[PDB]
Amino acid sequence: DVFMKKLSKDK
Repeated sequence: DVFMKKLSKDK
């Protein structure tokens, strides 16, 4: 998963 994906995952 991309950074933008992880960004949503971290939320």
